[PDB]
Amino acid sequence: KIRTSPTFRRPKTLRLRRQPKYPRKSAPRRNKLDHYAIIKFPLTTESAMKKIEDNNTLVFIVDVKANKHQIKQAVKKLYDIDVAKVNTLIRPDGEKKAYVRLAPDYDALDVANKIGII
Amino acid sequence: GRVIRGQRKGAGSVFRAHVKHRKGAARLRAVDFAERHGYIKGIVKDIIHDPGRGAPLAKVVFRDPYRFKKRTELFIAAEGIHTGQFVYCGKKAQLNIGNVLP
Amino acid sequence: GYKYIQELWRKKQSDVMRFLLRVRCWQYRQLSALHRAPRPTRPDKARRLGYKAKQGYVIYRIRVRRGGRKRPVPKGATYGKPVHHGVNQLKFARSLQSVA
Amino acid sequence: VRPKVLMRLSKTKKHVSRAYGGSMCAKCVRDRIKRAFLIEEQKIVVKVLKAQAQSQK
Amino acid sequence: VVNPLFEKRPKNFGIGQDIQPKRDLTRFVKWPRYIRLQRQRAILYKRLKVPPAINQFTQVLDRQTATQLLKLAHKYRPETKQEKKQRLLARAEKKAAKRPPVLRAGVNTVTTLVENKKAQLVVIAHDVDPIELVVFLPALCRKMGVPYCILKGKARLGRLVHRKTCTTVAFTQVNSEDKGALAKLVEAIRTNYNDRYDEIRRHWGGNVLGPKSVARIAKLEKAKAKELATKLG
RNA sequence: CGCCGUUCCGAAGGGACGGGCGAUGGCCUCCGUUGCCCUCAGCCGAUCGAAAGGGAGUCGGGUUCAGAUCCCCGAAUCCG
RNA sequence: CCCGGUGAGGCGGGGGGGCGAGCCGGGCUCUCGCUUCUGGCGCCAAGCGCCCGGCCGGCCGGGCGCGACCCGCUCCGGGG
Ligand SMILES: [Mg+2]
Ligand SMILES: [Mg+2]
Ligand SMILES: [Mg+2]
Ligand SMILES: [Mg+2]
Repeated sequence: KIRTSPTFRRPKTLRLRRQPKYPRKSAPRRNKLDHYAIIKFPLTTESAMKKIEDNNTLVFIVDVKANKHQIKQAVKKLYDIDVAKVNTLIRPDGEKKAYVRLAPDYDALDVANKIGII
Repeated sequence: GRVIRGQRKGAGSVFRAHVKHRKGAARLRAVDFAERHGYIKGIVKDIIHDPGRGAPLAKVVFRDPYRFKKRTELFIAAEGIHTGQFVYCGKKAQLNIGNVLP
Repeated sequence: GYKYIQELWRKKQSDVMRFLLRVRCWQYRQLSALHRAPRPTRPDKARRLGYKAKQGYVIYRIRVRRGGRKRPVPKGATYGKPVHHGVNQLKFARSLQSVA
Repeated sequence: VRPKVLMRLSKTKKHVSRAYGGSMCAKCVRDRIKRAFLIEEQKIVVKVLKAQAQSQK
Repeated sequence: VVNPLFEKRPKNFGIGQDIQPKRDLTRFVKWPRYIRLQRQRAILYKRLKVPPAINQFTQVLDRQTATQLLKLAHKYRPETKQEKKQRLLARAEKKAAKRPPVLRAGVNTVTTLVENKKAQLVVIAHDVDPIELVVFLPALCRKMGVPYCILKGKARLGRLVHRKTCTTVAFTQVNSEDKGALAKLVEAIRTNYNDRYDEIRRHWGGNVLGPKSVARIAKLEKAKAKELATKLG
């Protein structure tokens, strides 16, 4: 095996994988960003009631650490309603308002009638 | 008394050179086997004006005798150099203008 | 045996020990400033200073620059009474061995 | 177009169909094919005139 | 039958003619620091004037005497870890219903029995890392009249015992049958180490310049020898 | 305490195609996976530094008491 | 110990090849070892030798040496 290049580069050795003899923490920490903690309450303001009535949307005060993906997949769990799109914004109050726009056939005004806000 | 202006030059931070728009250190080609026992031929790609320097620089372009690659080098341009000219370097190089030899 | 290496390491002005201490010092001058040694260079002096050849005992070799302690102050200007104008010829109160 | 727009266009919109197409002008293409054939030709002439000298001498 | 297509295409590896081939450069490599360090400490051990006390470790046992030596030093190896237990068991059932002569290992024991004159032959490893551990043993053997010999390799001296490395080994006693081989070795050893101790204590090693710089002097000397060889007529 | 230093006293690449061996999941056909060698590999220095530098890709109309190239409608567009 | 350079890339001897001074096909002094008309291309092997591996001397597919002289103790130099 001749040295073709004048640069001795470090040879690559073998690298094993962690086979621990005991897990550090005993139990996996439960997911504290539950489908319920991710949606606190709705809004009943005529700035969102015109969205419900006209734009066929809903306005939730979601957790601030929530993605539009977690929101979509958690309204499709708490309310079983397919979602058109989600538009979030953090208020000066600090909470994250979220405008969820329902699929064409699903009626916001008629799922807010169900869940209580009307 | 205040550190005089002459003394304030050794620290720097104001008196450093303005090496922003400069094209690189104008240095000769390193010595290799070719340059040590024969001659190596390169061409002159261009002659540029380096800022903050009265002389012009010349991009001389050889080809690596060991790899497949075209090496660039920044010489200082002797007078009479033109573009597309051939510059030879090494021990067996002939003796004309721009022809670095021992 | 150990008293042979002991009485040998006292003739540092001899030929063999001035060759050994010099090839050692040359090789040490090429390594890092603080590096772990594989085994005690002086096994006798190490026993005398408490080194049992068992697991857990480690030997680090370390080099330190000789000379006094120049005072860390501006150019000259140690603002004070002429008593404390000394910077150059000062000495440190802890040995270079304690600094190692 | 801008550099990052080139991922949109098709290869025919980016090169002309010729040797060294869209990376060298035609004049300097022909004026390089010429110099190539001519230099290799003179290298052949000199190769001949080498053993022509070695034959007598 | 030859095919007129398979042309022969030779390359010209002249200056500037064609790219040099993937040659061998194990000489010009930039090595790691530890490699270059030990490679030029082996050179400092050729440039520096080595005192005879350290130089007396290069004159070592040959390759033919070594074989027979380890042949005799294989019948007297210490017991293993398992043989120690199986001897505690055979001693147990011995109680229910002499120590053989063996080798002897370690400097602290070899020196302490060379002073007691108990040894009959001492083998010393030629490459002890800090040489101070065996710098004195040569002279203590010569002084006590004990037949010592230097063997090449403390990693082959360390296979006699069942450890990684050993430093010295001592034959105190041997069985009847092997006393003849021991007397056929002690002769060829004492005539090679103890007899010539005067000329071993005087022989400085090292002090030899590198060939690149001894040829630059042998050339100049050659020019000035062929000067008087050619100017006389 | 730390400071100097940014390619300088360094074994500084954990990557890729192909091949051989080995395992795996399924139209176990044929691709994909990861384990081991073989082959190949330059670089130039971790990282940070611009809401005015570089930087693919959205426009019209409607709408609020306060938001619109962001919401509604209608037309597009980039990247994967 | 210091300095400069480089992806520490052909260093020192020895051998092998050609030109000229010479003695009468054989030993020495020498030197060279392949690039100067042009703004082109130039790697990732041709070739010869040796072996092996599957299907039927014939298809298929691998490896080793030469090509690309041998031997060496500092990477080369410059200081010291
Ligand atoms: Mg671990
Ligand atoms: Mg710093
Ligand atoms: Mg950044
Ligand atoms: Mg910007």
